[PDB]
Amino acid sequence: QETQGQAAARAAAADLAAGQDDEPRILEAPAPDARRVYVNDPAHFAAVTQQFVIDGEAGRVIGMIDGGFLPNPVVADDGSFIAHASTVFSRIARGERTDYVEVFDPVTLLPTADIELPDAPRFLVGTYPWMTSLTPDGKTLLFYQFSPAPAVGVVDLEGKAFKRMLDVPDCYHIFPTAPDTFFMHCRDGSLAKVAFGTEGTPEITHTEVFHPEDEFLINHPAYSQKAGRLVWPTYTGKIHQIDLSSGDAKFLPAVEALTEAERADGWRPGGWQQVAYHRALDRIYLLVDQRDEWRHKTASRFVVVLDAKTGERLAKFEMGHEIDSINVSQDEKPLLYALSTGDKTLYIHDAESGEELRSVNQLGHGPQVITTADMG
Amino acid sequence: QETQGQAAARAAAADLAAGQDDEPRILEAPAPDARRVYVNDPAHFAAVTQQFVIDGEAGRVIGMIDGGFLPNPVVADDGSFIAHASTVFSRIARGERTDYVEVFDPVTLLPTADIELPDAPRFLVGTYPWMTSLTPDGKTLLFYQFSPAPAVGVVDLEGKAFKRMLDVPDCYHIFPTAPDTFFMHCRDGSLAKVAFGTEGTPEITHTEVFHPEDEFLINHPAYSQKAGRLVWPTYTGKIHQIDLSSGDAKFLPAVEALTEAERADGWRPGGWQQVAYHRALDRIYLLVDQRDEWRHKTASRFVVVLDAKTGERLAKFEMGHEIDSINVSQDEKPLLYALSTGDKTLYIHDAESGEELRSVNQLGHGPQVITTADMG
Amino acid sequence: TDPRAKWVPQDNDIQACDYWRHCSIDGNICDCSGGSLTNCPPGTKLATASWVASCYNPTDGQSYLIAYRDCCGYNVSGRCPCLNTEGELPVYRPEFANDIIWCFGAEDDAMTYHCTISPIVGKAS
Amino acid sequence: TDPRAKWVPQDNDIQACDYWRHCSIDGNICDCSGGSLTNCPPGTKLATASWVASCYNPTDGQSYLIAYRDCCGYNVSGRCPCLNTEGELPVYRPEFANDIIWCFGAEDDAMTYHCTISPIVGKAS
Amino acid sequence: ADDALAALGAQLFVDPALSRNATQSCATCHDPARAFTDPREGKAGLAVSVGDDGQSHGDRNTPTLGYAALVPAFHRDANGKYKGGQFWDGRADDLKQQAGQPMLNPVEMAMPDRAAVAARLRDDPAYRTGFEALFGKGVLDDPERAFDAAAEALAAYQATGEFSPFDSKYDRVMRGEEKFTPLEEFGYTVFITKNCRLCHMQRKQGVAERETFTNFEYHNIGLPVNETAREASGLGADHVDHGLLARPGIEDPAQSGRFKVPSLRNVAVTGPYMHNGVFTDLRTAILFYNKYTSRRPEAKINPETGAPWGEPEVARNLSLAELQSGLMLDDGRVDALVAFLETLTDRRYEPLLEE
Amino acid sequence: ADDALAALGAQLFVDPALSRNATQSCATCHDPARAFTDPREGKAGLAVSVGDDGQSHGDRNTPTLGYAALVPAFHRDANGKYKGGQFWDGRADDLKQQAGQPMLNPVEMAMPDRAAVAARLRDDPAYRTGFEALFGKGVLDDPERAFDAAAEALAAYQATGEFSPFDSKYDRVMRGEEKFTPLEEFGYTVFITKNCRLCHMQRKQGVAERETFTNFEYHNIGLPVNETAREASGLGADHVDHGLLARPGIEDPAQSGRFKVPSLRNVAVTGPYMHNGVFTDLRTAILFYNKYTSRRPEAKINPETGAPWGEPEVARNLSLAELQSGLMLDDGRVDALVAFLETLTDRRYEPLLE
Ligand code: HEC
Ligand code: HEC
Ligand code: HEC
Ligand code: HEC
Ligand SMILES: [Ca+2]
Ligand SMILES: [Ca+2]
Ligand code: NA
Ligand code: NA
Ligand code: NA
Ligand code: NA
Repeated sequence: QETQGQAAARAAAADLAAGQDDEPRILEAPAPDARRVYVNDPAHFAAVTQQFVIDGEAGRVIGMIDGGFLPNPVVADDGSFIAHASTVFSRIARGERTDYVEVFDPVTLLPTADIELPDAPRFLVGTYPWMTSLTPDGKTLLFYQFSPAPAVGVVDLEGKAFKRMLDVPDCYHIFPTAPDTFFMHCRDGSLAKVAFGTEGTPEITHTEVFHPEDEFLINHPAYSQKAGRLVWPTYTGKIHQIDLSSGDAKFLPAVEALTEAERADGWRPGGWQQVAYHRALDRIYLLVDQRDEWRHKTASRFVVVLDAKTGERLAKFEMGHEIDSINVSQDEKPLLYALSTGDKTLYIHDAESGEELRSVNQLGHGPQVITTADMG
Repeated sequence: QETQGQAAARAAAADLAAGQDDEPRILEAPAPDARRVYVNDPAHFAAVTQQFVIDGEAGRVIGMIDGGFLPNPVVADDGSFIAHASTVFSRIARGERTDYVEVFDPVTLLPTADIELPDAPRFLVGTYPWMTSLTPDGKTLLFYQFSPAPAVGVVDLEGKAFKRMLDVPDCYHIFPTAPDTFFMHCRDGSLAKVAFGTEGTPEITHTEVFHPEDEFLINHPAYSQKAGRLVWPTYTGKIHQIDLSSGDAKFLPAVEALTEAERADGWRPGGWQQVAYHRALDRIYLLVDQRDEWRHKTASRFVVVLDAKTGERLAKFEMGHEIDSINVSQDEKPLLYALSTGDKTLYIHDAESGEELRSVNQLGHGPQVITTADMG
Repeated sequence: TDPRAKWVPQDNDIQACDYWRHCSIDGNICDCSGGSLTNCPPGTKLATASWVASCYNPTDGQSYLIAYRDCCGYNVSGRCPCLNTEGELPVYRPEFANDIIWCFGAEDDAMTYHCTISPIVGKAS
Repeated sequence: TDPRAKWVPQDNDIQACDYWRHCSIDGNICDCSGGSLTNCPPGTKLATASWVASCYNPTDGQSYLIAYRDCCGYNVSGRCPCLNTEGELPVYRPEFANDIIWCFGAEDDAMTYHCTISPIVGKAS
Repeated sequence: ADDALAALGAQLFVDPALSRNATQSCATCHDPARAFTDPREGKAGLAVSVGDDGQSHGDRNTPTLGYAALVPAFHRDANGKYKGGQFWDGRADDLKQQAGQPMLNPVEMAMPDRAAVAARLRDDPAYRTGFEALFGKGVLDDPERAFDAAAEALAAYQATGEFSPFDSKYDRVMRGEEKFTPLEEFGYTVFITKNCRLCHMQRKQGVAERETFTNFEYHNIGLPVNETAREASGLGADHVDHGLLARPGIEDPAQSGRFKVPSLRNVAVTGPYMHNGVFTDLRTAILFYNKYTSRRPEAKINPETGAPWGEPEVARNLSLAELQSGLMLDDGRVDALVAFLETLTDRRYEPLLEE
Repeated sequence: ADDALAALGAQLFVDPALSRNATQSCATCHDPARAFTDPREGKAGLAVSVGDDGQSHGDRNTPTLGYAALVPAFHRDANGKYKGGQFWDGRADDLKQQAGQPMLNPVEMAMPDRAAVAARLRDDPAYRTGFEALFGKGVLDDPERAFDAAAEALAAYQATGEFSPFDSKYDRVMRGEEKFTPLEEFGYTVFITKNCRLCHMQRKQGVAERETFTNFEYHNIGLPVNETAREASGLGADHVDHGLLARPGIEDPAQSGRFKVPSLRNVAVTGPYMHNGVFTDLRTAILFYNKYTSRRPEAKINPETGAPWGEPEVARNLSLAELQSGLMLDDGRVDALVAFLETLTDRRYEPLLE
């Protein structure tokens, strides 16, 4: 209840009283831990953007990373590094385009790699976490390409070198399940498993179709790589879950995030990152509110929490803010993070009682994307 | 009464009703005229910034130009081109620095020149319009350097090449008076006249010291190249007028913008571009409010207008908003432009009676600098 | 104004987020940075790629197909920002998907997003 | 919070713009982007140039020289922005001028402005 | 008279007496049963038609007359684009100007001159009756008058509903009488979102009253020579079909290799495709477009030959702005485009669609 | 008691008996009338001192003893920066360990051994009394105890208020007793804003109680050899002065060429400057730092010679991060710096200033 700034004013004043000298210098961020959280600000399509590194336990900005045009952040689950795929131009937003990947040390935040991507191959789109992804060993970054056609670009972070583009079918998003394998979601309603070497036609296998042409699967599914759990809401709060843990798709029973009464009274999911998944609790969190069927990208004020196994509602939190994106820490007694684009604030909640504990404001221009590491 | 966006829906409905086809295309901005106004947004030191081109008669954005870090804009008085000196970095705000000048066609807004400035020689500072200046023939751009010392870069727009740096003494700002001559203001409180040929040292001559070591001259004097009038306010609203029209500095009678009683009740100028000068009317506009002596950069709610020769006050406007910058168009019945950094909105007033006619909002993050061309 | 209410088109102001042809716009209206309803601002580059929505025109009771187009090569305008999603489908139905930067085809390989125009291309409900 | 009122320094919160040491800060407070009062955030470069101001400390009634220093090589942080100008002079008195991006001496030639730290280096006198 | 004129033209249209050896009428090459195209096989397959002498082949594919009456007369618009006209190179101003040309063209109907055409018209009492009723007495005795009158009647005939009935599934779907199948609907959605619409739609924007799927402009899409057709025409291995630049009066070398954008109505049934009939299958004509967008090696290969498409006949003034869209058509989209183009088939030709 | 010890060192300090030929005392080279430096002209002018033999010149400029008592004992700090000790290369831990070394140095006072020092000490009845009162009976009969006691006396004398009086104009101004002139305050402003404060201030932040205008650190600022001082020293044209590295037990090649940041107190009256006295004028010392910042031809040239400064004696470990500040000192600021530095002169040496 003593704030950050207040405690800090008390300590500087004590040092001044004591004749305490110290050397002005560049701080190191605290060690990455389960309660660090990163918030990416695509800034409503601005040519340059920011990420904030936050200690969610303190509610304190501990660092920042600059990026260019709609970069894709990724965070190694073990905390050893962070990276992004970014795009810059020789004259702000015009002239020659350079796409690249940087890797950063998670405490000094310095770039430890800057890997040029040839032929400007990134997909420029409102930020979707699973359009750029790390493999589980942290060795490879996979990024999606839409033009001329769907493709996936393979970047070696270990050897700090772009490898190749892989041709894919009419499919979207990249869920890595192994050093050489990832899943995508296809137009025809199946998933495609993509297995890749250094060379050859990658082996591409479709799963069974798992949804009709008129159920709409949202751009922001939750994927837990350590659980292999892909949690995929539709526009109605119907939740698809696919178990990728065997390395093949197993389709789990669908659950309904909302009741039939709530659906009849206009409750639907909506926002940007609408869904979160806590691996250790096996719980799903969904951003929902009463809304017309085509206001699916608007903020929502409520989170439903349900047991992933049974679909049983565990809670419904009234968030008390216009929340676009949520995510949770992966530790015991997780934090529930609730990011307001309109407010440029990350609100930090006890994921158990839903109570707001603290918040971090002034996060850029239109912050949209929350990332945590799953370290346990 | 009918807004632009209303008139436009009606014209579009009528086109639809009539079956009128029209090719989607890149619009040309209307011809530059006296009522065109440019608003530069340094964006509170963001690495990338924007300049808005506005038809101040319609209160319409007619185009935009992008710029890098703290760019310096210039606008040819005859309306034949615009330019800026700007700065980019290879990875947003980090990596190799490139300083450069672009010249732009002022109806297509296309870059007509991109002239690299060797060894990153630009002064990076909160935007001061006369830190970068066109010679009157429009063939030469001169920009200030601070590090390692005061110096002035000569840029040939016609050859489209950087020429050389000139050594100057301890002086600031650049007020060009001729193809090969500019004045600057020195630490000792003199003006220095700088004359350069192709070769050698420039020929540098100082005037008398014209202000005491403790009367402080603002960073944003108004200079009118066509009248050779340098209007230089001090922190108290005292106003120095230097006549450069002979090739040489005649010092005009100094004049006071606020009354004795007004500087007792704490009336002071404050803002960014605190002062504007209308050339054919020979008339000075000053942003002022009641403020502490060290709140000299804060917005003001009031504009006083005085005669450059007599210094009699002609008007005092209650602006109705927090104004940081002012400027005027240079035609008859001039518009008085009032830029609020805080509202990001240019308010466009009748310079005559002071009433707000119309405004142009959403002008970036922290717009600060108004530029107009003196065409008649 | 209630972000969650059903969208209500009007045909009286193109600078407004509820203008009928912006029913699936994402970004900024070009009219507000010196384009017009169907033309790009000076110095930007008109994409040839398009996204479509079926938008109800409350002037004539008809729904029209709006093939949106981006004006590219400039940082985002920041004026008249709007996001509507009438009929908007997820990315894997890209013809109706509007988070994508549809700058393909733009002169000079321009790919940064500046603003979007809303020309009609035909009728159909 | 009246912007044209004389500045009222406090010694109880370093993140607020009325903090006593910030009397001539121009930009952003590094404590809000992962620095601290007298340290730079990770990834930035500390300049060796500085600005000085004499700043009044309401706690002991004493005046300290603050030699501000910029943390450079990052885009402006956008958090806790503050502009105060106590004793701040025009650019031709650059030792007291605060629109200048005082990033000289920063490692790697870093010249972009991210934020400013507020260390004491003496008593005014 | 509006009826009777069309009615006269209907008679002329099917009358092989307007050809030298009387073997050939308009209907011979423009056969009503095949959407007014030539079903006949020549030394180049269906790519080019054989004239009245039974041996001369032309150098362009015979186009449909369906919806040809919606084409504006030839003009240069304000943006300096040429538009409208008849023939693939626009060298005729309009239908009337075009109609007398097959008649005197030694590679087509081959009449020696107007006088000889008048003589044939005079030999038929029905023509003396029908021409004199519309054009006055002795019209057939004046070779200039008679030849102009036949062209006019033929043009009026091509402007009737029989030629442009607007009863395709597309039209029925646009009138709300039925719905597209999901594949057709996707196809229509691709057509309008991808670059096809930049050239194959009447208007840049707004709604066309009578859409015929062409903007009537001239574009070089970079098609190679049709070697077997070019051999049949005997124009020479060094010949260049300059498209619009061949129109007398056009001198601008920027017009070299541009041809009029064809209406896609009935496209499913008027193969082979393009101005030289170079592509046999509709899918192939769609796939040519991927040579400009796709980076896959298969995109630079004509699936009908397994060889590269070829160097363009005119490797300059290509419509690269439109063609290099940055987005290739994957197979599912080409499938949708084929289904949609098939909806453009007139009701009477639906049964042709099966094969 | 602490008082008598210092009175004992006051005696020894001006006693030529502690030199071999009895021609010199500490005060001969550390002249009290010259802020404890050497007024005497030699083969290299004032750059280096002549010892007791009347011939041998040193290779380093004799520094002031004023304020040396504020220097902490030599240590490596937690950042791995060496700080303090005595001599330009910190090879003495502190004043006590320094005091015996001139006595036994053949190019200085030239006593053969501790024994001969002790013999000289016993020859004086005033020392038998003074020393025996402080360290006990027989102290002078034991040459190890005698020498070490003389060292202690000297060190205690140097730690008196007389050596560090903090009565310069700058001390007065900090006490609010007087104001700087505009030039002096500008100079102070220039000194704290520009790179000087990075090395020539005790602390990095907060307020120093007894500022002596050094952080006690070791820096190679890339000075050239003093050609005539080097020839006079007889150390050979081959010789390289490795600064800190020459301290025994310093092994790290990174300290080569590094010297103890001198206190700037009395700078104005203690020319010539730098470890080797290469520059006669204080302005030249200030101007030398412009070699790393100005682009002007004039910056590359030593004004006292008209020829380039010359290459660094040790052209590695330069403190570039600090020295390459991006900003040069125009003539005006060099003027002000000079004026501010002149305010660092002790009261008693103000008349020297003319
Ligand atoms: C031997 C076959 C043949 C005969 C008989 C023939 N045509 Fe054609 N038709 C063509 C070919 C080939 C073209 C394309 C020629 C070109 O563009 O140079 C053509 C094109 C036309 C066009 C232009 C259509 C377009 O889209 O540009 C019209 C109109 C036309 N024919 C009508 C007629 C009429 C009326 C007659 C009878 C007087 C006729 N044709 C006789 C082969 C023939
Ligand atoms: C830049 C202009 C342009 C674009 C884009 C374009 N076309 Fe064409 N199209 C042409 C022209 C011109 C021709 C005639 C070319 C020739 O014969 O010389 C043509 C011919 C065709 C034909 C042959 C019709 C016939 O009667 O022989 C088909 C089928 C066709 N286009 C479909 C498409 C589809 C589907 C697309 C989108 C993938 C498309 N076009 C894009 C201009 C264009
Ligand atoms: C012959 C001239 C000469 C005499 C006599 C001499 N000194 Fe020195 N003094 C020097 C020189 C030269 C240096 C620097 C030598 C070096 O750095 O290696 C020096 C350095 C010092 C220092 C270190 C000061 C600093 O800031 O590093 C102290 C303390 C000192 N002398 C005290 C004494 C005492 C006590 C005596 C009498 C025992 C004495 N000196 C006799 C010339 C002399
Ligand atoms: C990198 C640390 C550093 C910086 C920055 C620095 N100095 Fe020094 N200064 C030294 C060292 C070390 C010496 C002694 C060097 C030597 O003799 O080898 C020295 C010596 C001096 C001397 C000679 C003192 C004497 O007793 O011989 C003067 C005068 C001086 N500096 C003034 C300045 C001024 C004024 C500035 C700012 C323009 C400055 N210095 C910047 C470290 C520094
Ligand atoms: Ca055909
Ligand atoms: Ca000296
Ligand atoms: Na062929
Ligand atoms: Na021609
Ligand atoms: Na010498
Ligand atoms: Na050593």
